[PDB]
Amino acid sequence: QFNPYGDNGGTILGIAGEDFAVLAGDTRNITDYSINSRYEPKVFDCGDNIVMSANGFAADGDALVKRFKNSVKWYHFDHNDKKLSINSAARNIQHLLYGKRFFPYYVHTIIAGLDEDGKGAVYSFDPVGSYEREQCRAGGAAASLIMPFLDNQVNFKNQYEPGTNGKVKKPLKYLSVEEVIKLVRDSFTSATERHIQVGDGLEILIVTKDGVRKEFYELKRD
Amino acid sequence: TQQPIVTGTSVISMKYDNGVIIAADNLGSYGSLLRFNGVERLIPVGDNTVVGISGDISDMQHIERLLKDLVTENAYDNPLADAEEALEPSYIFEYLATVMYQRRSKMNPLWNAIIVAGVQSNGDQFLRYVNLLGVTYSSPTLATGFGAHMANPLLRKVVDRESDIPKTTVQVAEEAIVNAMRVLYYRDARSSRNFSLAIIDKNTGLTFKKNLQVENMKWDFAKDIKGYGTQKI
Amino acid sequence: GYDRALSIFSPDGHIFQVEYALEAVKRGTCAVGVKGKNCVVLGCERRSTLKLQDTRITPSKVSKIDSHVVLSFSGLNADSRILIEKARVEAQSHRLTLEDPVTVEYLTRYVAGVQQRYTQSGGVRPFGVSTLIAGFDPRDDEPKLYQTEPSGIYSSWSAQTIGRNSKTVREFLEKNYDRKEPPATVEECVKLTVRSLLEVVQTGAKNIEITVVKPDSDIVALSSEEINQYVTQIEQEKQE
Amino acid sequence: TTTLAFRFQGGIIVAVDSRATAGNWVASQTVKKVIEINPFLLGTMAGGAVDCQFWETWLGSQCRLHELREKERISVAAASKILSNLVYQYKGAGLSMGTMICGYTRKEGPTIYYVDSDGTRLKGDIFCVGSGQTFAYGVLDSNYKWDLSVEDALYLGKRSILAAAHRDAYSGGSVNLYHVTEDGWIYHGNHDVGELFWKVKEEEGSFNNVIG
Amino acid sequence: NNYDGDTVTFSPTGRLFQVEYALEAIKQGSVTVGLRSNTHAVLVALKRNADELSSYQKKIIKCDEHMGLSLAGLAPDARVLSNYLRQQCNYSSLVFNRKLAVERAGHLLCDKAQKNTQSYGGRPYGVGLLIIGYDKSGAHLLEFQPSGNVTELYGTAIGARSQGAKTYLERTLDTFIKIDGNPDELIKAGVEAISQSLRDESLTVDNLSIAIVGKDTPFTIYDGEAVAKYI
Amino acid sequence: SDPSSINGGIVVAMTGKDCVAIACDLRLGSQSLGVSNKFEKIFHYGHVFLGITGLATDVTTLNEMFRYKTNLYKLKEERAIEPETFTQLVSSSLYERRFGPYFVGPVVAGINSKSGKPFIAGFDLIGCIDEAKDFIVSGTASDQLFGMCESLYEPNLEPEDLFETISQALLNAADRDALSGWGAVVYIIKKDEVVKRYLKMRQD
Amino acid sequence: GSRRYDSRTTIFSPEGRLYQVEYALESISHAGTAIGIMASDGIVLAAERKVTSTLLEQDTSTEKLYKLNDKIAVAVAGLTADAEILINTARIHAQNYLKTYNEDIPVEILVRRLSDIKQGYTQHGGLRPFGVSFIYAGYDDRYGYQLYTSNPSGNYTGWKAISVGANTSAAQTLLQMDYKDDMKVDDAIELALKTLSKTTDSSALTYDRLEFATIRKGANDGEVYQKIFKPQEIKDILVKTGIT
Amino acid sequence: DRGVSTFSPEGRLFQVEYSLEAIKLGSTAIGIATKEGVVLGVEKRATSPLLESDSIEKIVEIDRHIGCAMSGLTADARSMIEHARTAAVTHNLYYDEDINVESLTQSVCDLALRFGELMSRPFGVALLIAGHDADDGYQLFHAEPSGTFYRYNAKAIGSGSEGAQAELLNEWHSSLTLKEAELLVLKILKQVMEEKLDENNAQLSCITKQDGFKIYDNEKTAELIKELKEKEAAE
Amino acid sequence: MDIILGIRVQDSVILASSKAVTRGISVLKDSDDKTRQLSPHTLMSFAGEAGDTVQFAEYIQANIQLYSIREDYELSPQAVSSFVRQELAKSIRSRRPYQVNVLIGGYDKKKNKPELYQIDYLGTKVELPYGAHGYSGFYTFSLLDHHYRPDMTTEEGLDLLKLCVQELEKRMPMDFKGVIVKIVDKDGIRQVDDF
Ligand SMILES: [Mg+2]
Ligand SMILES: [Mg+2]
Repeated sequence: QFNPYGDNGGTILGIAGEDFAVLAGDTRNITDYSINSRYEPKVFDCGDNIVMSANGFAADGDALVKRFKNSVKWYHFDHNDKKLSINSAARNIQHLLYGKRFFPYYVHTIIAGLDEDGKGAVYSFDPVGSYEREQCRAGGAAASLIMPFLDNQVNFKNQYEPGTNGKVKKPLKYLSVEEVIKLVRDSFTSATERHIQVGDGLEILIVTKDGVRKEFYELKRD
Repeated sequence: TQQPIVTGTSVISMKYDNGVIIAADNLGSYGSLLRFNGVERLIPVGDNTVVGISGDISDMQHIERLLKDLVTENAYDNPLADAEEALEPSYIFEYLATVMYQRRSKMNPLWNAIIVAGVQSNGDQFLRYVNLLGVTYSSPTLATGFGAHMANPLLRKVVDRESDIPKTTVQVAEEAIVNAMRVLYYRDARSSRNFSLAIIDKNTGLTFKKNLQVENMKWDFAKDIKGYGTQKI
Repeated sequence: GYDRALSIFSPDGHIFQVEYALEAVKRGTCAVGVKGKNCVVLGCERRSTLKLQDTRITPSKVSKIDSHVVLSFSGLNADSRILIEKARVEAQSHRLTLEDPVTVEYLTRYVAGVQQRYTQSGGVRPFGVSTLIAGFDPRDDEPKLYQTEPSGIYSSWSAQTIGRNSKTVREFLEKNYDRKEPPATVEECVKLTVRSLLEVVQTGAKNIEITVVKPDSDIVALSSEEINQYVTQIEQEKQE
Repeated sequence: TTTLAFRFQGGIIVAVDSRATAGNWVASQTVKKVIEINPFLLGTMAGGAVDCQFWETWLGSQCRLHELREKERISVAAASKILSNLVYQYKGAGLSMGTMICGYTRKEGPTIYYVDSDGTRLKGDIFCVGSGQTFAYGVLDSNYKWDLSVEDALYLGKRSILAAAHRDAYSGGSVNLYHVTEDGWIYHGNHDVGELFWKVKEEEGSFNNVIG
Repeated sequence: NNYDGDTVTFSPTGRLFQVEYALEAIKQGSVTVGLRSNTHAVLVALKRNADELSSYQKKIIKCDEHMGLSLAGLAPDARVLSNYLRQQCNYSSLVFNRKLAVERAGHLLCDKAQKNTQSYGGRPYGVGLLIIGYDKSGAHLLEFQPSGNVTELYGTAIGARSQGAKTYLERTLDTFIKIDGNPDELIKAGVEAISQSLRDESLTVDNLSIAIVGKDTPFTIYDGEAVAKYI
Repeated sequence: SDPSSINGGIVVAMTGKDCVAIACDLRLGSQSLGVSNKFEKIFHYGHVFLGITGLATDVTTLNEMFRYKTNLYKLKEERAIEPETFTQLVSSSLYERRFGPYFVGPVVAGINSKSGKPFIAGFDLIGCIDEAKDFIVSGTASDQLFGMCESLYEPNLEPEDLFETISQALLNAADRDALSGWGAVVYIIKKDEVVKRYLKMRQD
Repeated sequence: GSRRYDSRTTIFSPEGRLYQVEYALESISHAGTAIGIMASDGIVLAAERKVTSTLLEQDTSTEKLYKLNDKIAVAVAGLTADAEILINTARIHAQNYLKTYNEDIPVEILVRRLSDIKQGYTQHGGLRPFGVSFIYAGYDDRYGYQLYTSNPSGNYTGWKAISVGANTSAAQTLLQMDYKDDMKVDDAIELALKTLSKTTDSSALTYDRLEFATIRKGANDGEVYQKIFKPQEIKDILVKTGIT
Repeated sequence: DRGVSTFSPEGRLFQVEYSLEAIKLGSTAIGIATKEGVVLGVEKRATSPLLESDSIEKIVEIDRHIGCAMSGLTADARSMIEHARTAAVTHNLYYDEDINVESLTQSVCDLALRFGELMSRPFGVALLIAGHDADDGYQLFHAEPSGTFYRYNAKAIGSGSEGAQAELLNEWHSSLTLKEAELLVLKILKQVMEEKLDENNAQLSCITKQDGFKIYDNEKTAELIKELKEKEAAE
Repeated sequence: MDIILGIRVQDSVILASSKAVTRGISVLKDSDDKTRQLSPHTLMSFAGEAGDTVQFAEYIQANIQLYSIREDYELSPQAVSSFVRQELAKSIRSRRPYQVNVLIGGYDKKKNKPELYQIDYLGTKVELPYGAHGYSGFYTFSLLDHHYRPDMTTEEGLDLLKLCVQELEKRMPMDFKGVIVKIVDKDGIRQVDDF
């Protein structure tokens, strides 16, 4: 019997800062126990200061990103070159996904950028279109390895202030872009050590008011 | 939904400093029966692109006709059909990739794995993969089926990353491809000794080599091997 | 299918097929609607050119759309049945989906919409019918009276008439109907409705039909003798 | 998931948990299981997350078109029936939905409709839906009265979600509270279950089995 | 006369009057100029207002990053044809990862307009279009007529009083074709060309509309104070 | 599960000298549960009689369908339909639902009004005509009826003798079937008189 | 294109009349006269065949009176072929109703259905209307005996006595003169034949130029019988009433 | 006869030009755009005193931020309004935002030329579409049955349009307040109306960023009419 | 849903229907009325698959109400039951059949007789003196067979109905939360509010 779905592995991570946002993803692409490519870009600049990644089955991932980029283009044509706000993009992506409710895009989609007040924004989608704004979200193969670490190191969960002994929580102080990138790199380094589908390279797209910037880092190739 | 009937095995390929090389054997298997021994699975499109196809042969012949039709259609009302508006590898691939994904989405796939190898107008090497699921990816070395498991490891020792491409000559690249084809003949039960090889170079153009054979094979050591454990005679 | 554009604009900006549909209404028997303080009355003319008629089974001029709304008309009789049927279906469809019966305004808006649709659809002619739609909204005691016409425009009326010699009875109603104090009772409202028809009808025998609609789905059609008593009382006061 | 909604003297209380799981894996602790259909209508999310999200924001669009055409607030009966009739068309296709459509109008008063992906549409006074529904029902049934104050009613809904959050493995994270009045719903905050549990344990004297 | 009741009827001299009447709608439309060099292609359009309270009708439409047109005649028909171009440009990019050739864009517009001239019930398009673009064979300028005739040109003009601008471009041919790597000077030549079609009225800040596409220049439209530089 | 044996019941038809007989039980059930003891399975359109066994909703539907069709037949033809013609109509009507059939076992019985010839016919659920001289059986006790009819039947029986034969064939067959019984009806049909008799039988 | 040849059958005149309906009514006025008379104990249908021949096979012929079901019959005036199209549709509607509700279709519901079909051809489709006028004679347990008429406009009305076809003005006056409410079938039979005898364009009214029918409760006990008269039976009733 | 989509020798569509004549026969509708809001006003024109004038609905809400006034064959506007409302709501569903006034107007105007031998004829009604969005602020559009729409600072349509437009030509300036615009619509309506202007035979409305689209009460409009009379008598 | 009973006595039809609505593990409601008034003298109770039951019942209601307005006349119970049967018979060969069983209790004003019709989801119609759907008949029919008389009063019918419900409450594993009882007679439809 023909199976229209496949698993291309990969792991992605979106983090929303105070006045910035990052969307990171490894560059390894796989089937079963084989490596297809050590560098196959997974996170994309979709224009209007929005970055996107659709992780899971790469064919559906590419199809969705392609259709969303197309939706940005037609939004400009139809509405006098108006900028597509991150919240509007998120709702649009829901309808793209739900359009195939009964034959879904087998991907876990994350977009990142800035909201209309200039604050950092990340949106997270399931395969069939349920979405939600979030501060922190890992997706893909090593998501279960990364999220608990982020709960602890970004949101300071289970961390209390010394001396008080469980009475006063550690305060939720804002992280800089340099601080976030450290946590992203350590998340992927750890994921690379303990997950076979994660490795080769890490590509991070950083979104600010100035635009979209890229950073690349090597990962272990075993 | 179907099942593949007459099938072609590995297609292997790699980038080198001035272009790309692609190769595939001339066998059309019918299950375990090695039915057809004169099947060309590398199909050139113009003088800048070679499409290598594995999997179902009837679907390959269909794809072969689509590409032939694509060249005809591109020439219509096109004074620059043999110049600025000629078919690029990237155009040919994107077309196939669209078709493959559409067909899988209708639950009626072209049961193939395809590698489009070529050189673009600006001299850039093009090498990208697409299969029955519409999955696509690019890499300095690409291979389908058994080639993925046995050829890629060998070809990756020559070009392990992007920076190794300018350091790799056409002689070294062709040598690695030819050695990989020998290894596949040793170890793939659905392979043949006869194969075709194509080189697309930005300077010397498309060189298509037919009727190549696997040679310099090691078998002499087989005489010393006796029994399956304890047997001496 | 037959796709011919029958309803089209003329150089002077008129749609003659819609205007000729109004001429069919002008030919139709007179219909009148008068709303009191706690009721609405629908009066209708029956031309006495047709005797030997069976009044039991002959289609009545006033039709119930639901238990709380009624529809009368002037113009082509066959055309009116199509609007009445559609209205009755929509009334039940509204109850089924909204779990509440239609408002008189809603039902009017639907019928008027159907009429409008037939003025710019291919292969169809407009309805040769104007309607008077009357009743009471669910759980409401305010009387409602609306009018529609072939073009598809509709509006609310304190009192209104349509059909042949409707100019005359509208003249009567415009001087006899006071907005500050409408017919306070059922008697006063019916009397004014009969009086208005007597300006045009000829004989007050079987030529006048009266239907009284009251709040909470209380609809009743007056008989010949009941109407004849109004006809008698009106002319006896007139002899002075 | 644990979602509840109940009618009372002061209108409707809606209370939900915040947890979303994929198998044993806790995907999110910050999920919004109350859909704000419009300023007057609320819906709860259970079963399929997207099915509830998508079709209840769609419902908000249909309600908006209704009041534009009819120049009048849509009834809770009419709003709920638009949704139930829609999902009934899809019956068999595999929609997953268990929701309470909640509202407060002049003609109806405070009204709750349980709507279902099997096409079920039930008017009622108390509803509880989700994997932790049985735990919430226990606290509700034993403490519910029509003459509850808005303050006590809000607490009862909060406490009932906490009961489920504690026992049901697939419920937790935080509690979202809403109070629906005739003039519209009023949000009553996000309450972390971790902090709420210890607070309630101490102040109420409940959960003696648990060591704190 | 007797042969102008519909588009399906040839006259005794072999003419299609409905097409000719559609051509007449272009002549009533406001003037727009098109011209190009080897590096850039420029559209200049005189926008028309209803009165002093009204806005000035937009004349230029973007079809892709490398292509767009200016209109003269029935604006809704331009919207239909420009939408069709947008889709064809977009089909080429999505399916073939290929930017649509300007010449091929003209062939598609010709064929779409043709079907409206040979079938009963329909009508010809009542608009003329000037398509500019920069593709793999450099800069291009096309003139579309709703008869179906599409023509590749160095420069042209369509609309009311367009003959004055067309004669100017015919004289200036050897000068403006050589304006390579200088967008401002090419626009100047276009603004000077369209000025030959003006009577009574002159080029104001909300009157003028300019668009440009080139080697390292995406199709961009200039309106308002952005064209004050060229007045 | 099996649609032809959910409701249960039987029909039998026999030919005699210048007469035909058709009979049926009165049971309608939901498998083990007895629901009705008045569910008659024999109908008539003019002088043509039709028995129908099987799924009860289809029995009802087909009766309504053949009433519909024989009524239009009569209006157009200006005469009542004959048994031979009606048999072909039943066959045509069943076969048009070849790949979504009515789960029934129809039995036609009657005397041709012009020739005076006794006629019976049976069908499977899909339309195949069984035109037997002697007898036709149908229903959940068809095996039992075949056994009874084969031994009890002899040709050229007089109307009042045929009544005894068909009655005893039905009764004893139904008493060996769980899903048949709960009363019985027998029609004795002659060229211009028809007698209908309800039989007394065990009610278990 | 095709527009050139379109007669536009579904348009209003400046006066607000439907051209084709009016012209179809003109066609019907040249058709053989059909009369229906309703009595307390039954209905009579009488109708004149148009200028017949001696070689016409009368006993197997039917151009005027048709059976819709066991309770309802119609008299036709106009194009016979058009009438048969509508008659077959009506027969089907009656059977559809009987299948659905397991009760015989009420007379008015059948009449409204056929009249709505006629109406449709005047408002949409661009086809010519049916050049037919019906007199419906029928019985149901709600209203009892009923007479209706419908015409190409799709308008229908109820009657105690009515004529369609030729000389309706003369016929309707004669019926209005001699009809009474307490009248019986045997009296109505006589009135119908007397009316046709005076309004006919033929020199004399004979059995071979007539079709005749009665719907009576004169059926054994509470039920209704339709009687389409045979040529010999029409000849007998003509002698009985004293016309021949 | 002749095609519905036929061109005249001058290059105009007969049916579109004829529908414009029907609009000239329609009751007057006036729109004035300011930086504090856009005002929409209409002549009701009841055909008889027994017609309840408040049932005349020639000013209509499309969304909270977009209003609409009509003139001509007003029955034809109902499907245009329905489409506009659907378009506005649908865009909000797809994009979680308000829709631009121009984009809404463009969506309505796409229906206009969908006629032939689709609907059988063009619409016999013109629309003044007024609204506000964040990108282009307060806007007023004139949507015709030709499919063309112009943006206006002020615009009058209907029977008294050319007389009213000439008056709007002189009176409008870029610094008009909302109150000044309200009186100006009332002034020009009173000028071109056959019957004497009052709160029952004329209607006002406006769209502001804060409060959105609002149809004015007859009591509110009556005060503005009284304020108008006094200020005209003031000189 | 679960239990629906019907009994035709001398001058009326009595329908009893359970109040419970269970959705899986919980009883969501204990006051559900599983019936719809089709016309002033015709009542229909129903039980079957969730959603389908109410959707079907309301669809029938709307159609009968439409007929009542069009003709200004109430259809006989027999006519209504035949219409309902046809809809279910149509439904069983559809893409997705209505999984609904019904009892139609009506008073024929023409014949002055009460009438009870039992119709299952296949379109299997039977006229009965007393009837049920599902497992309800298994517990109650032996009692009804014993005690039933065609000349029973309404009060006697209610007593026999109580005995049936008591037997159900004793031997059925499921808690159906009692029954709502309604009476259909010459005066119309009314609910017995204490049972
Ligand atoms: Mg690894
Ligand atoms: Mg037994």
